Formats: sequence, C-alpha cells, structure tokens
Amino acid sequence: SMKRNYILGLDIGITSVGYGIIDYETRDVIDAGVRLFKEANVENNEGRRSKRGARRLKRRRRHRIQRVKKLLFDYNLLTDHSELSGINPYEARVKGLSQKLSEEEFSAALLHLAKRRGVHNVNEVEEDTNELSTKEQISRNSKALEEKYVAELQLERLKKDGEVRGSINRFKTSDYVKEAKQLLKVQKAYHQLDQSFIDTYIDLLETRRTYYEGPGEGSPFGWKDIKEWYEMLMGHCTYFPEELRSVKYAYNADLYNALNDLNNLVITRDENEKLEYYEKFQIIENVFKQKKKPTLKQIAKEILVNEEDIKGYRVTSTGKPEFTNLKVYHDIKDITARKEIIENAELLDQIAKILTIYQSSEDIQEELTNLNSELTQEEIEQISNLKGYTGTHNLSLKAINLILDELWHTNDNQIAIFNRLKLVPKKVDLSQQKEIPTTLVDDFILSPVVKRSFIQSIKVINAIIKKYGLPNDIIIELAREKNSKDAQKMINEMQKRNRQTNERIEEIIRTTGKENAKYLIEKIKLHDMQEGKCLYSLEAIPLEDLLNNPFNYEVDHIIPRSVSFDNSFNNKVLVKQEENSKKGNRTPFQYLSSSDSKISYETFKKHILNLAKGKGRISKTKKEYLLEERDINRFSVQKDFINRNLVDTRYATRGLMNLLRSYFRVNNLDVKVKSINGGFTSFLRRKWKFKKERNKGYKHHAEDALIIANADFIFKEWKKLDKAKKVMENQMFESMPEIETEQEYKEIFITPHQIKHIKDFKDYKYSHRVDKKPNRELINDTLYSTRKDDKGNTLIVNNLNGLYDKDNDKLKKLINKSPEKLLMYHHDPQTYQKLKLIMEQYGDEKNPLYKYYEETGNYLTKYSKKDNGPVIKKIKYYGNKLNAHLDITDDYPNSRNKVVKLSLKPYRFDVYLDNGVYKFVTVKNLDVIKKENYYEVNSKCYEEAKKLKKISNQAEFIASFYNNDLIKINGELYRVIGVNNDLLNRIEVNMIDITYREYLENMNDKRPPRIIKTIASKTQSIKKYSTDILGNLYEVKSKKHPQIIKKG
Amino acid sequence: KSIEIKDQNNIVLIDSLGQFFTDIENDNNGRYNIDYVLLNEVEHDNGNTYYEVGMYRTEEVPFSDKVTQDNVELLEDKWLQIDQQGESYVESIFFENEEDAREYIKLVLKGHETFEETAKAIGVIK
RNA sequence: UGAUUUCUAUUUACGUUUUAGUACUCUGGAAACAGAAUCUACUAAAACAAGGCAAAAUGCCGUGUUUC
Repeated sequence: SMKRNYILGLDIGITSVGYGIIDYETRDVIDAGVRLFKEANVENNEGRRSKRGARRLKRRRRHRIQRVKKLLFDYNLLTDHSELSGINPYEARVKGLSQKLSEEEFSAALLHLAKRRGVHNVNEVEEDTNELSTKEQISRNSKALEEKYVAELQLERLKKDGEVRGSINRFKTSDYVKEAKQLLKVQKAYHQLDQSFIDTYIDLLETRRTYYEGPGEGSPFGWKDIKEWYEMLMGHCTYFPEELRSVKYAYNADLYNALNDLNNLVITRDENEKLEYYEKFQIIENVFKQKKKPTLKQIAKEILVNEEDIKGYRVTSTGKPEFTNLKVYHDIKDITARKEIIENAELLDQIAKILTIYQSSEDIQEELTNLNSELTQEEIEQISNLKGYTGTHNLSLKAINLILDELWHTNDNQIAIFNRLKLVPKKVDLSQQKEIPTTLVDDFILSPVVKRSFIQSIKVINAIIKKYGLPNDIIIELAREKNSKDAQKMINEMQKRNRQTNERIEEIIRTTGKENAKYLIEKIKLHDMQEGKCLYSLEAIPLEDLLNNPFNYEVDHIIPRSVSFDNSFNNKVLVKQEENSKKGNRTPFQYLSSSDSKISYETFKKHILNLAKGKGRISKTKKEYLLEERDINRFSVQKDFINRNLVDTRYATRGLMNLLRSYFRVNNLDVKVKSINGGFTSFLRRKWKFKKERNKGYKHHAEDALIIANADFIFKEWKKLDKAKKVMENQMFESMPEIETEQEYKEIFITPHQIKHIKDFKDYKYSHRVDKKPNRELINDTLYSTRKDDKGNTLIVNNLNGLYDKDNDKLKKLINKSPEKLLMYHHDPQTYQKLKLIMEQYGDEKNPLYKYYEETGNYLTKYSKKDNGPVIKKIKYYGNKLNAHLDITDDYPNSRNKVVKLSLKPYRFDVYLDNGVYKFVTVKNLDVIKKENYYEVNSKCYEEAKKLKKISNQAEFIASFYNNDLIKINGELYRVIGVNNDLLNRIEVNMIDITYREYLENMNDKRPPRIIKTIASKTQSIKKYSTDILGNLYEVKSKKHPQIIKKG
Repeated sequence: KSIEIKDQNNIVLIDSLGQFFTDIENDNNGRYNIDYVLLNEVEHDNGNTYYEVGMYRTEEVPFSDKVTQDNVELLEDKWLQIDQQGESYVESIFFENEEDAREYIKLVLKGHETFEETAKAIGVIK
C-alpha cells in the first residue's frame, strides 16, 4: 500500500502471530491482523524418524537373510527344487553339531540362525524393558549357556515349556557365532565347503552397521567418511560458520557458565560489590575445582564474607543456591588428579568431545589413545566407562573462548556480553539479503513450536515491510507457555490459586461479617504474607482496621517503579500510609538509612530475613528487592532493572532479537527493535481495562499486538523514558529528565491513550496456513483381518489382550452384553462355556479372570478332554462392518480372509460443476505417488473416483480445496477442514475469525461444534478465496483443470 | 430397533441436531479409540425427511499421558484433530421420529453429549 | 500480579496378519486313517504405512520442516 511512518507490534504465540500497525505520529491504528497455524509438535518428526529406523532394521534383516540365501545357492546347498517347509530349525541346528545334516535342513539351520543373530552391543538397543532388560537377559542366558549351545537350550525350552520365542529369547551374537562355527566345522566334513564359505557366513551372521558408519550409499541421511559424520553430528556455529559447535559438557563450556554465575553475584562488602579477576580465579581454583557441586557457603568462605551478603544467584526449587559444576573436570579428577591432565583445558575439551560423540567403550578408548597425549593406558581404560555426556552446545569453542575473555576481565554476564559485542550471524550473508532470512531459525536449538512461530513472525514482518515500507519501531512479545500442555498447566494453577483466594476471602467475610474483604484482596493477601506487620515500621496491622479503614494502609512499591518498572506482587508491601508517604521515591535501604525513618535498617533486615526463611511468605525476588542496598540512581542499577522487568531475556527471544537487529544493522536500516517483558504488558492491559476473558475469537492476538505497539509509542513520547527506550532497543545511552514519583509513573503508563480507539477497531484480518503437503500419513497402523458373516457383510476382527489384568473389565462387559461377538462363541462353544462359568463365579469382580488366576494359579485354557489345552492369551471378537478401507490381502497369498487397513487419510477435494449441480471428488493421500522429482495424482485412481461420483467428462472443474483454504458456499466464507463423508458429499468447514465451538459457547448453544455441509443440487454457489500471510483477501482466479503434478 | 431400511447415499443433510460419545477405549499403548455418533435431520432424494443416527469410530488417537480431569480436554482436542484428518464413517441407521432416534442413542447405544461425561461414565477418569 | 534440545546414527527381542505343519474341538471308523470347524496355542516362512529405486550390495527412499 502507501508507505507509512508506523510502529509494528508483534505478539508471537504458539499457534498465532498477531500484528498491529499504528501510525508513529498520530497514534491511530493503521492495521491489525493475525496469522494462524497449527502448533508444531516434536512427536510428528519423532514418529517419522522412529518408523524410518524400523523400516531400515526390517530391510537389513531381510537383506541379510537373502545374502545367506545367495551364499547357499553359490555352494549348491540350495537349488530351485529345495524344500524346507517341514524342517524344524532347532532340531536340525543341534543335530548338525554332532552329525551330517540334509542339505535342506543344513540350509534351514543356517537361515534360521541368520534371521535371529543376537546383540552386538546393548548400547545399540534403545529399549523399554518384557520387564527385564536385554542386558540382564543376556547375562542370564550366557550363565545358562556355560555347557550348552544356543540351539540346545532353545530346543530343551521347546520340548519342556513348549515355547522358544519371547522375552527370554534374547541372546548375544557371540553365542550364535560359537554355535554356528561349531556347526560349520562339523558339516564341512560332509559337504563340499570352503574356508571362504565359513568366513563369509560368520561375517554375514555377526556384521552390522555402526553408529558412525550410517546408511549406505545414496542416502540423504548418510555421510562420506568419519569427518563428515562428525561435522554433520555437530553442526556449524552461527557466528563463525566454518567452526563446529562445541559439545555441551566441554570443560570450557562449564567454566563459561561458572564465570557467568560468578559475574552475576552482588556481594555486600566494603570492597567492590563485584568479584574481581583475581577473586574469580581464586574461587574457580579453590571452590569450583575442589567441590563437585559448589555451594554458597564455600564461595562465601573463600572471599571471607557471610552468606547473607551475597546476592544474585540462581536457585533450585528447594530454594538452595545453584552454581555451575565442572562436570568433566571432576570426572577426570576422580580417575587422575595429575596436573598434566585436569589442568589442560583443551585436553579436557577433547576428552568431553570423545565421551559425547562416541557410543562405545572400545571406540572411546581407541580415540583417546589416538590423542597422542599424556594420559596413561589405565587412565584411558577408566575414562572409557563414564556416563552422562550428551548434547551439543549453542556456540563453537572459538566463540566460547572469545566470550571467556570477556567473562574473566569484565563483570558482564553472557547476555550483557552478547548485547555489547553484537555478533552477526554469518551462515547466511545478511549483506545480500533482500528480506529477513527464515533459514537461520532452522539452526537454532529451540523447541519446534517456537521455531515455527518464529519463522511465521519473520515472514509476517517481511510482508508488513513490503506492504507499508520499513517500520520506525518494532516491538515484540513472545508467549510464556512453551506448548499447549504448559498452557493447560498454567490455567490449572491459576484456577487453583483463584479458588484458594476466594475461599480465604469468603471465610474472612464469614468470620468478620463484612463484605469489604471482597474489594481488598490485594491488601489482604499482602497482610497474610507479612503476618499482619507493616514491614517499614514493624507495627501490627490489625485485620479489623484494614477491613474497616483500608486507607490507613497503603500498598508501597519496594523499589520505585520509575526505576524498577515492576508492577508484580514481588515489588509490593502493605505498609502504614505514613510510612509510604515518608518513604517517597526511595528504597527501604535508603529510607531506613535516613532521618525520616522510625526504625533502623538492620532491624528491618533481620525481620525480613527471618520472615523469608519461614514457609515461603517472602519470594526471593521480594527479599532481594527489600535488601537492595545499591544506589538506584546509578545508571548500571537502572539498566539491570530495565533488563529484568522490561526486556524478555529468554534464549529464544534473544536469538530472534539478535537475528533481526543484525539484519537491520548490516543493511544500514534504521529500524529500532525491542522485545517487551510480558508482565509489563499484562499490567498495561489490565490498567487500560481490557476484559479478563478472551471469548471473541482470534482478534485478541491482534489486539495484544496493538497494545504493545501502543506501549512502544509511550517509550518514544517522553524523554524521561529515554534510558528505558535505549536499553530495550539495545542502544548505548549517552541534565536528563526522569520520572520522579509513582504518581508520575501512573500518569505515564496508566493513562488510557487511544485505548477506546483500539477497542473500536473492526477491520481485523486473518490468515490461516493452508496445508498442501503430499506424502503425509496415508493409512492407520493397525493391521486387521476380516470375516464374512451370514448376511454377506464384512466384519472387522478385533483382539482382546490383558485378559488377566486387574482393571480390564472389557471381556466381562462383552460377555454380559454381546456374547455372540466372540469368535469362540460360534467356533468353540465349550471353551466359551468354561469362560462364562469363570465370569459368573467372580461376577462381582471387575475382571473375573484376574481373580480366577490369583485364586487358582490357572489361566483360561482351551477346552480339553485330557486337560492338555493351550493357555488362552488373547480373544478374537467381531468389530464393526467394513466400510472404505485399504485392501492389503495380496501381501498374504492364498489368504482365506481379506486383510485390511482403515481410515484412508484424505489429501484434498476437487469441486466440479456438472450440468448445474456441484459435485466433488476426494483426492486421497494414497492417490498421490512420488515420481522421481514431483508428486503426481494417479490418473487411474482419479478417474475411478470421478466415475464413482458420476462426474461428467464435460463437467467444468471449479476448484481444489486443501486444509484451511477459503471456501465460499452460498455466499458465506468459511475455511476448509476437510472431507467429512465422501459418500454423502459432506465436507467440514469452520469460521475464520473464531472457532465454531466458542461461537456456540458465547450464545450458550449446545449444537454440535462442527460445521458439516452437503454439496449437491441444493448448492447455489461455490467459490475459492485465499489470503496472504497478513490476511488480505483475494478470490482465486483460474486453473481450468486440476493440479496433477505437485512440487512437494 | 425402530429403524427403517433405505437407499442412503443420495441423502442431503438438513440440520445437525446432536453429537454423542458412546465409548472411549484405551488401547494400552499411547493411543485411544473414540466411538461417537451423530444425530441429524436429513432429506432423502425422494423427498421424505428422516432422522439419521450415524456412527463413527476414530482409531489410534495418540495420548501418552495419564488422563485426569485436568487432562481430558487435551485428549478431546487430539481426538478432534485426528478425526478431522482421517476417515471414520461406519454406518447410518434412520428413524422416522426424532424421539425414536434419541431413544436409540440414549439407551441402546449409551451415548453422552460430552466427552468428559463419557470419560467419567465409562471409567477413563473419576 | 507472583526461564534453550532442535536435527540425526546403529541394533535386539517383541507385536499384528497370512500360509503350512502340529496340538486342541467335532463326526465317521475295529484299525489304518479320513473328513468337518479355523475357534485357542506352539514352530517355521513371509508382509507390516500405499509403494518406488537398485541389482550380490555391512545397498537406498517413502508419516518431518516449508505451504506465500
């Protein structure tokens, strides 16, 4: 459109990106909208990777079997006339250790050994235990194989217990190799074999790929050699692209985190409040290198101060001070304390890398020795058996050391060092980028949710820049929840605490008799936390006086909001009105160090400390607020407070900010970017009197955007906010004005400038992300067999498992309601009568089979005259009638029953206009097949489905609709969900500005929250519309014919 | 049953009346099978209007966490998104009266109009 | 009101299904045996997203991202 001078506010959520465009000088709302998308989930790619690995495992098993087959055909032990059907492999395998085998049974034995060949290394199996680990089972079996071969033990298991297969069939490759080579040394005297034959077969039997070899030639997941393996496993640094990322637990990474911890400490003492170079070195050498997990006590003893004088440390949830521990340093020190080893930082880095990227004790030993270092062989032996080394660092070791210098020689932490250095991502040349690149987000070590939302926000920014020109200011806020589960967690906790506060208010009203407590919840809660004490005078605050004359007491802000910018409970105390009046724009340390106070500062400090110790009535934030002894007139302290309460310093936010600011820096574009703390925006949204409930659609996401945009406006209008404005923008700040009182603060921030105008905005736009991706899940996992009943229908057969589980009442329900659905009901009535007897005997039990097993020790056995019937473990029964399905019966030749899979997943639907009536044909995921560069709709299946819908050859192709495409039915615009019932020509749609569920809820409508529509003779008009990423509508123009070739 | 046997594929949907749930089954892996049913008013191609009770079964709805009162909402959400992306039509049986079809779904099918209702009534939760 | 884990490798024993054999059930028979049923179980051999490559090979791909 027409270029504008504007502020751009961005609200980045887990499923939405709201944008707000406000005029920079007139504060008028230029535009607003939301980009909507589905929440990413790591489980999608997780299942993809797991199924790819399983397919690889099955393929390699089959290939090993076929290679053994080829070897057998080579030595003429297998011909095209060999028959091995009746051969029992266990009997043949044990017989071949003592006698000649038939060529047929010899081949069968070798093949059966090749199919199941045991474990090489337990580290290769990522397992969930049948409840006894594979390592333990191998221990048991090898102890049981002290005088036997695997085949002999398996054969006696078969002859005694009747089973060989299951949990206890886990051996290791060594035992199989022993049995196989003894079998071969026996059979070579009767069959014309080679030593090459024996070597080739044993190799085929025991060989498999390593973690560092990877897939074979031609794989997009593979690598050429070990160097490419390492480089693909690690990745490249964002700022130094030819450097590889460090491992997570390298020594220098732990030292970097430890120096970050030390630079964050604020020590109350006569000397420098910050630890100095010599002091940090002394603490690292004498505490961090002597104690595995350093404590605040040890650090305080090192610098000869007390624990209460040290502030600004990380904390556990038990409230204990937390400090970085040098993992590899103490891991190697416990094996060798030699100065030549543990005091060699690069050597410890190499040891950590080798422990991380190598997954075998033997490979670890070899790669440690290959380091021509001063480590002894026994030291390497001991080191090879270490555990806990996983993960890759964000930075390369080069950047780690570059920042280690700044950590040693300054008191800045990692965030401040990165803000001052302003490193530029160099993996993509931001110099030659015509817009903000989205590929840098793929590098970040981030949750896929935040990754997707960051990419979406970058593209929204690009589109807004293309539409309205370069913005003046960009202000961004990222959602606090990491996913939907975290959102539900926070909702539950907030409902819980609201319930508890309501209970306390209600029983206060019951005990005291006055409803005044209903409007004093904040003062009452502060009274509770302080145990009825005014924390500035330590006098008693009678609950009756507070409830009767609440203005005798005031909520004072501990650190003045003109510097702290903190509006939360952590910066509030219920004090006497006179104390708050006399305190002014000061801190408790300044007010109680003064003539105006009534008590000392040390009395107050002692009280605050003992009050914080007990029952968590003080938060750590509140305690470090009350005992803030620094001069808040110092610019460093003000910068710290702005960075804490006004800026979002989470790693993901910092990475996105760095990317944006770098792109603008490199291209010499003057766009000031800041990321606001969400607590401040919550405060602003509340004081501006926005409703607590968000029940009118996606527009809220855009609303928030405008809100923070409005906030940005404030920070540009007043010079007394300049410092904050320049800290949020990460700009170096140069008789400056300043907010001097809290009333001035409230005048600046609470005043509802243009808030009604924001609430009156009605031209919101919405963009829903369309999904056209082919080759998604094509069919369900479950493999079903079917029967044909008397009436000619096809029923699906379900299995019932866990028959003897304490809580499984499904078989009891089935027997009591519909016994005829069981297959044994019709085909084995005597076993069913046994089962019904057992069910009625313990009918008052939830699972009668469970109690039967516990009382008798017997399972349900198949009916027998001689009581030799087999144990019944699962029961087949009739399910539903077979509707649309995928027939896979051809994979099972001569199968008497049809083998099916269910729920053909749809891809799209194509709408045609046929002699005045609207029809549509459903394109399924199974109908799209990849051909060598591009996905193609199979024309045979497509014409089949067209004919099934009676679509003419002269029918006019109207459009094709994927998920979230905009459809216009009878003049009403919806978004497409998908095909609901292909046979009934029923599609599913939803509203654009709000979900149909909440639309019905607002009107208290109980209708089904799904919009299902029929497309038939009654349909008058069908159109297709689409939007850009900003939600700007346009009708889809063309395509006389449907798309058959897809890019992918 | 008081059903009527018809030709069923040329039937136009007039008004979606109700959506009930009959069974929420745990497959004892991270997945669930949700059986539900729809009550619609429908007009046959011949002109007569019936009330359609259409049964659907959404299988392999992945949910790994143990479901509570604080959790069943997310299971319902995942069931909905799995059902929207797949094929779950089983069959449809028709009635002449809305009261008769409602009685069918009420007693012979044991259907609740709330996912939470069905979860507690079948024992998935409290 | 009250702070990064993405991407990716290797493998074992299971699990579902079909076929064959055996066991279990039923019928006939003196027996040798043969049928009926395909329910329950063991063993082996196969298939396990539809499928596509590739040709003796520790062979490769197929449910992710992005969808303007």
